[PDB]
Amino acid sequence: IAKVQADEQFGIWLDSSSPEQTVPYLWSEETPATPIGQAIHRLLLIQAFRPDRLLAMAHMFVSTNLGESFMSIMEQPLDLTHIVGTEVKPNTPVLMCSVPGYDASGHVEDLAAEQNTQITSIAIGSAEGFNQADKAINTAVKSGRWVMLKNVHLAPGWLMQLEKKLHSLQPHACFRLFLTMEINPKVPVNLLRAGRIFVFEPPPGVKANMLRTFSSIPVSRICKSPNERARLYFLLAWFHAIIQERLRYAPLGWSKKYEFGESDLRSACDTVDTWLDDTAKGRQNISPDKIPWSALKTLMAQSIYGGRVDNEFDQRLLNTFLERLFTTRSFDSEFKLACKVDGHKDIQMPDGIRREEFVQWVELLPDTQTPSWLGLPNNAERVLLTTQGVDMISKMLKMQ
Amino acid sequence: LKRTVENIKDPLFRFFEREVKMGAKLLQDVRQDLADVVQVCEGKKKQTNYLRTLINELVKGILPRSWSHYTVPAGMTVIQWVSDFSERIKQLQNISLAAASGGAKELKNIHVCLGGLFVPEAYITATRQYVAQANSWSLEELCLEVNVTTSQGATLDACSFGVTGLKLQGATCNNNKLSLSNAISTALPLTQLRWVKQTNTEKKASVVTLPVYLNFTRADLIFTVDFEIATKEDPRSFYERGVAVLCTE
Amino acid sequence: IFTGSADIKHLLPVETQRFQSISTEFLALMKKVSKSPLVMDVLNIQGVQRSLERLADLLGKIQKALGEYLERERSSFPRFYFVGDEDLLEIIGNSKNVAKLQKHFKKMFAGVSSIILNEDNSVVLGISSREGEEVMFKTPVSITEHPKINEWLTLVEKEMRVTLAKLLAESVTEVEIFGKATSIDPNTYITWIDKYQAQLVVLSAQIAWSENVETALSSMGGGGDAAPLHSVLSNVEVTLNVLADSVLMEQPPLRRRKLEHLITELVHQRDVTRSLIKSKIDNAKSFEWLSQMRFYFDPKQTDVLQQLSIQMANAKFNYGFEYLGVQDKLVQTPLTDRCYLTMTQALEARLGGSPFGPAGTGKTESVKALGHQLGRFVLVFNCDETFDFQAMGRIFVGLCQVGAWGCFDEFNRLEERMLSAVSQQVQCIQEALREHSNPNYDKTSAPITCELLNKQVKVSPDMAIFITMNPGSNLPDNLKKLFRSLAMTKPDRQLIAQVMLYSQGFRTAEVLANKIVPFFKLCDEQLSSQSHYDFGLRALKSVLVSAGNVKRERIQKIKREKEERGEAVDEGEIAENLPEQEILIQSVCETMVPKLVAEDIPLLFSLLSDVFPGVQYHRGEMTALREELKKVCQEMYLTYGDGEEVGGMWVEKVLQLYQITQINHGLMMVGPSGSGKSMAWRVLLKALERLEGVEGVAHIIDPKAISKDHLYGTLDPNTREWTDGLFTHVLRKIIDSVRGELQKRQWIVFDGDVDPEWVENLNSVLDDNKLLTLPNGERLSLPPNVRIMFEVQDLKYATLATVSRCGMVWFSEDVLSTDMIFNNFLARLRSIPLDEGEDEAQRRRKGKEDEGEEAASPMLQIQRDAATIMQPYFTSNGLVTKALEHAFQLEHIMDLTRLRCLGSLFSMLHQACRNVAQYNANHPDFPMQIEQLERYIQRYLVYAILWSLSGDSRLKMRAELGEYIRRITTVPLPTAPNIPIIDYEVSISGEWSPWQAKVPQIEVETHKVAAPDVVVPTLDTVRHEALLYTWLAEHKPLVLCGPPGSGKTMTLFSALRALPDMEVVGLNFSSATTPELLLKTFDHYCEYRRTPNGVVLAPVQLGKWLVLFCDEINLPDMDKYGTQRVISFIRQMVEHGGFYRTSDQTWVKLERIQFVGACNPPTDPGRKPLSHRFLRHVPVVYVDYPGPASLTQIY
Ligand SMILES: Nc1ncnc2c1ncn2[C@@H]1O[C@H](COP(=O)(O)OP(=O)(O)NP(=O)(O)O)[C@@H](O)[C@H]1O
Ligand SMILES: Nc1ncnc2c1ncn2[C@@H]1O[C@H](COP(=O)(O)OP(=O)(O)OP(=O)(O)O)[C@@H](O)[C@H]1O
Ligand SMILES: Nc1ncnc2c1ncn2[C@@H]1O[C@H](COP(=O)(O)OP(=O)(O)O)[C@@H](O)[C@H]1O
Ligand SMILES: [Mg+2]
Ligand SMILES: [Mg+2]
Ligand SMILES: [Mg+2]
Repeated sequence: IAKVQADEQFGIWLDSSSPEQTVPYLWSEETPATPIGQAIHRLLLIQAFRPDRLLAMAHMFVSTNLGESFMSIMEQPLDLTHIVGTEVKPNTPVLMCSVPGYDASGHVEDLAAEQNTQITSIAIGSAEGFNQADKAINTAVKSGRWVMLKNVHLAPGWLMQLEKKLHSLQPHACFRLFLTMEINPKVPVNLLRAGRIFVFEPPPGVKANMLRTFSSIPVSRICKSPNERARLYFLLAWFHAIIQERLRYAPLGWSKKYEFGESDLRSACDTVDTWLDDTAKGRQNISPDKIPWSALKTLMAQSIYGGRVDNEFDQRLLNTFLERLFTTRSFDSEFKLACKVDGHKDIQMPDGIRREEFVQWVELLPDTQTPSWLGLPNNAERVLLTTQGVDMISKMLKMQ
Repeated sequence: LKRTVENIKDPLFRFFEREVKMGAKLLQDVRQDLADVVQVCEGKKKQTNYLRTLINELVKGILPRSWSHYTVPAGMTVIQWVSDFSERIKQLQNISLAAASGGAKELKNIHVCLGGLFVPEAYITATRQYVAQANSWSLEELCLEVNVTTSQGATLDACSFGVTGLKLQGATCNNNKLSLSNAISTALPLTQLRWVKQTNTEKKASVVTLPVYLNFTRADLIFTVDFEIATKEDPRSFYERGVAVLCTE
Repeated sequence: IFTGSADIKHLLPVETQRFQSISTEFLALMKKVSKSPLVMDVLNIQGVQRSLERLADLLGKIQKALGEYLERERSSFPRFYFVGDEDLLEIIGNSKNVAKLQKHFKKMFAGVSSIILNEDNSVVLGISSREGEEVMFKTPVSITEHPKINEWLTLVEKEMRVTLAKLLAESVTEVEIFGKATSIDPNTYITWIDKYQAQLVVLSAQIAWSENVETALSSMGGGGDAAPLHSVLSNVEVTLNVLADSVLMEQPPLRRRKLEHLITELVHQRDVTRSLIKSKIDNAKSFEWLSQMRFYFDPKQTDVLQQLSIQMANAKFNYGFEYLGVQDKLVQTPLTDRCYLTMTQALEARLGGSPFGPAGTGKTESVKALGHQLGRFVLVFNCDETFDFQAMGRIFVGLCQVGAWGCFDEFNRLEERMLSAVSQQVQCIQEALREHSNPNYDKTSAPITCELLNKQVKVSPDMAIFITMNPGSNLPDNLKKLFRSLAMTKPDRQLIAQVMLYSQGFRTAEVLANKIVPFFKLCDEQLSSQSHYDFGLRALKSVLVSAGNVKRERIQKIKREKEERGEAVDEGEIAENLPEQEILIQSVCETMVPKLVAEDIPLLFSLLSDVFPGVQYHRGEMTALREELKKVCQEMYLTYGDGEEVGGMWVEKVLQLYQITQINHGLMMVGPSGSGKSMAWRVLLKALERLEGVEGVAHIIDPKAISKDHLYGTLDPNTREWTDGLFTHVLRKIIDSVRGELQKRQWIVFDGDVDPEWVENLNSVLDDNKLLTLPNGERLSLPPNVRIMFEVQDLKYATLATVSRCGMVWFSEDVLSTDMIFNNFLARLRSIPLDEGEDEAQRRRKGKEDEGEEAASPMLQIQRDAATIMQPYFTSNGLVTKALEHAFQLEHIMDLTRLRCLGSLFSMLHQACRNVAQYNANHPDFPMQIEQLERYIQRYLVYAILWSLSGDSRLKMRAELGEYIRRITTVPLPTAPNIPIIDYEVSISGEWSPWQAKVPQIEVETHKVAAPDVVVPTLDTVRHEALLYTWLAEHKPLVLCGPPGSGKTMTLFSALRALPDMEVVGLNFSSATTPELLLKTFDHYCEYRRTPNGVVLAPVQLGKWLVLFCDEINLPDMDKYGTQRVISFIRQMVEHGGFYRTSDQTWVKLERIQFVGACNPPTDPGRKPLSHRFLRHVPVVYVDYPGPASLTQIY
């Protein structure tokens, strides 16, 4: 208390953007503390003063104990080449777990493409799929080939049987079995315990979300007449990003974590296609007034995205977003996708009328996304951070 | 609470009686479990399976499932739960003393923390019926008007009831008008819930409807409050920024 | 298969010949085996293995040939996929008996419950609904010209669709006149409504409105003037006014339902037109109009399935023209509008629908309503425990082949294996449906098929699968990408109530709805948590319908009164000067008050007054039944009262029970033990007997003293010999009416615990079907006079289905007052002589007032004097009542009940007056004077109070009760300084005398020193022996409880053997004890004799009473629903004085048979607490350890 009151720069520090890098001296001790002692004292000070920075301070603590480059490997992209070549045994399945809605089979598809190793990909879920899977597994174990088994979270008992089969089996030195999942509790514990696990999460952000959306949708689909179609998709893409990223900031963003995903995006794209085809009727260009904005807004607010929404305030928020984005004003040269961004300067919608122009505008988005992009206050991130910080401590209690 | 002939006719009394009936049972359960934990840690009690799992959860900080018979925030630790439980039971003792010595009518003049109550929506229902019974009004012709009073001990009208502990998320209420705020959360000093006769006057464009969520998880909706927008602020900004009211923070 | 129907042989002559040949060989083999049944002998039969292999091969071929024939028949008529193999075999086999096919049309079709035949069952003239609505085919289908069942049944379906299309065309042509009009004549409109079917009436009105609105919008597109939409809205309002005027009047039930459907339709149409006018739509392509479900009727189309198009937003379907009968139209709320939009969008996108939310939000009802709006056949699969998993694949193939819809009530209620399998089937069907959406597909040849039942089943594009879910959870991971979810979490109850009240004639529908919805929310959140409480949307709708009925009955009463007078009659005028709020509150009270516990009635009325201020509920006056009830209560010594008088609550409960009997055919009394249920329904039965003149007969059938097989009957699988159960025998005897059973009011009371095991067969009887289905196959129709009645204590182990199917009358313990029981005891004592048995028992009935028989016997005079002296102590605040409250304060070895103590007290007082009688008999010269008799009876009343209220209590609590009595009484108690009052006996004289004076000092011989039959008389022994003699003079099921080793068994046996005319039979009970033990005891020691009154079970030794000493009453184990069957059997045999033979199904009245029990405290391991309905009759005494003085004497 005395040091807090006596210090003059305490006010500027407590309001600083990154207080963990400039924690002042507020502890009394008989003999000067070692660097790890100062690190733990600053960790306590940050936890007391600025809990939102705790995670960052936690990193510094690790950096002061295990070196500045302990976590630096994780930010680098995963290199499956060496891991599959050396670390993984032939009889150890490579479990590739993604968050629900994300896919990880492309990683090993590219891995086998660059490794020049034949791989057979099999979609699991049907009995014919099971027979194809086990015959291909036998062929690969006797011939040293790679097997992909997609969405094996759909058959838990078959996963147990596969684990039992792999335990006794003696594969060839080049055999590799990959099993892709979406992280479900149904996955057997023995299969997870007896297999290398890789967890894949999408890169958070509006930019990455919109890039994924534009990649998933074919170019020819967006290129169809009228030329306004592409712009519609852009808005839709933006809308999708704006909600999915907002799901990260629940309960402030959305009152609960809804499953807004690829299914809603496909349904909305289909709705846009059908209604724009009905309106255009073969015309190469249609006026922005002629686009059925009411139809798109209503179908997306009550059917496509609003079906999952059960709260009336979440429905109100979805309606406000749709009424803000899907209007004729979105076809102006000065339309503002997001206002009061970072408190100064606001996102402007690209002037182009082609798909490549929209993808270029997405690729040149600044890498300084804040919750103001989503309409949230900029302090929302801090709240998320502090929640995570508390969460970390709770987890650290469970490891006691 | 001592139920009598006149007290049972009070909707507030009935609510408070149910609240204290739940709270006393939860108190006995938690206190007995903690006493068993103390006995085991002292070395005079053998670890049964339930005792072993309870001790494991308390050491790890996981909230025991046998506890929390009321609505609680998800994922909350044991320490937060016991602190909140102590505050709730202290509030229940205060309301019990008010009901026993202060009389039934004092339950109208006491300021109730909605966070402490297990079912605050039942409290809001009780208040509405109270007003309806006292004024001989039909229940459905009553609508809730919210008046945030910064004055200490603000006068309570016949249909105005005091509620404390309300937190405003992302907004500041000055002169009973909301302004967008970059602060994490602001505390409403004293909220007067006033049950007024419903009028067919059209709702203004400068009026925003805010949810009063039970806690920060925004999982239980208690009721809604109509507030007045201050300055040139769009209600869509309030909708997008997630402005709301929390019974407890 | 080949011995069930004769026509099966004609269908499969080769297979029948083959099976006949095999059957011959198999029967010869089985005769050979029966000659030498040893396994080694069978194994040594020459070539037996080869013969059995050949038989297995040939039998498999015939079974396959039969399966292929059934599959071919199913393929010819796809709706046959909705009936099982046995039902299908019945359908094709019984070709000549067309009338046997009428029981399967409900499974195959939507609203077709039967088909109407010609004179000789050779021409199908049309179809019929379950309600009774009929559709006449334009060109009748001739069975004779198309003898094959598949052929003529397919022609029936096709002619159904064609006739519906043509009748819809005619109805639309007629209703366009009403649409293009400014004043609809009520008579012409009602004639049009009567002419056409309900679905066609509603559909025609929808088509007319859609055409009018589209024409109006097309005109305003160029004109720009809102006049056409204003005209459309004015026409809708005029037709709504006509409909309201019609629905106030008295209409037939079918026309009433049509009017309600039309009102529900036109309210939505007026709402939509008002929205269109307000939002200023001028174009027919605006989404404000496109989002509304629109009907485009094209009568010139040759194909009936392509004549009417129903389009919502992008989606555009065709009317399937399936006869739906008279369905229940739903109020088209904004939630249901969103549901329609979302599900139609999913259907157009070839995705399934998944409405999710809390139960009771209208999810499956909305799905079914959307299916019926499109003219589709919707099958709702209840995913509870009663789910046909084995039939799911066949039903899925049927849905794919006929183009029907399939809804799952709550798909998450399925277990993991069934969930996964049905999810796989739904996934393959939905992938097949998705395969219809590819634009590159060749539409000329589109054989889209799915892998169902291990075969390629063609999927019709018109079918759909809906998966209703209840979160708290989500769709299976394979179905998540194939189904569109919709949050149906909060139904718009205010608008539902408003529209239904408007359709019932209420002018203030909106106000009453805005009152009744929050009121039902209040009751659902402010009434005690009770299982039988139901304040949901279904209950609200039923309340609104009942309120409409009350309004119409008030209107009819006023009209009849004016017709009797010289005043003119006007239905609208009567409706106007009429309180709707009072009718709504009356309906709410009449529906909810009988189900309310005593604590919730003040609460209900408080919440009511809160919502309805100043509106008071006045219960209907029933003076005729009230006076009949008063006469019956006087006859049966019961207490009667009006309103706030003593007995007023009981009388209102019996009136509620009467009204429930009037409304429902099955009903429950679920009051606690000793709350007046049995007396209520008996008194009501007798009062109805005297009032209406219809003879009343009751069949009390304890459902747990007998097994389920002995209750509903059983057939031997080996010999197919059918046996009638008790309930089935009673129902069959009533139905046959050999002695005018239909001329008598038959009430089948059950008087036993309700569980989901013996009520499963009763569910169809309690339902609106009123039919009992037997494992034999007989369908026993419930007669109108029969009333199934349950008298239970609680509903802890009762299904919600049984509760919902039955009316409810809750008899809270506050219904029966202690003063009422005291008055009953005093009246019985003053009226019924104790010594007289058969004599003066029927003389009570033969004498209306028993004039000249006041001095019937000296016993009667003695007990009348006793009642006169005991009157002051049996008052409202008398000694007995205060002592009873104090005893309630104390703790007892058994769960205390008021009536157990009261019955024990009454029996002790009966023994007191019998002691006065024996003293008078022993001293003829000196009759017992009034002063001495007063002293003795006061002292014995104190004695009986102590031994009845504190009999279960320990010695400390007996002393506490004695001290309380000493403090609160003025009768002279013993002046002992340090001796308990319970240690004293009341001698014949008024003076007390210590029990120790009656204890002799016996001497045991050298041997038998500790024999298991020697009992040393001690104070406890003689005291308890006196109690046994008292409570066995009245033949009560006396029970002694106490810690082990106290001496219960030896004292009971010694006292029973001391009685000369008493046969003691020891029946040691255990967890394996069942009523068959008691039946074996009766077979061993008693005989059945067919007296003119009926079967009587009496001991073989004449002039002796048989006592069944049941040593461990507590031990018999409870079921998984907590009930001891042998204890229920004993309770029936001590309450009703008899039981039912499981072989004859006849009532057997006990004679000269008693019961005595011993127990250890129920807190001991292995002992279960006895039911309160059983403890009511038993007097329980705590046999504690003898203590230092008694032990000192004995040893
Ligand atoms: N008045 C008595 N005279 C003689 N023996 C007695 C007396 N009272 C108790 N006993 C003795 O106490 C024991 C009582 O045996 P019993 O009558 O079988 O007890 P219980 O009450 O039936 N106990 P349990 O059946 O085990 O719950 C015997 O050993 C008797 O000899
Ligand atoms: N109207 C009445 N007036 C006076 N005494 C009554 C009246 N109704 C019942 N009693 C007394 O109360 C006793 C219990 O009533 P009843 O036999 O109808 O109970 P019940 O509800 O069927 O109980 P159980 O669950 O034990 O079968 C009767 O035997 C009678 O002595
Ligand atoms: N729009 C409506 N109009 C009239 N009644 C409705 C409406 N929506 C729901 N209901 C009533 O609500 C009840 C809900 O029952 P149901 O839909 O079968 O169960 P669930 O809602 O769990 O699927 C039904 O009895 C139905 O009568
Ligand atoms: Mg339901
Ligand atoms: Mg009874
Ligand atoms: Mg014994």
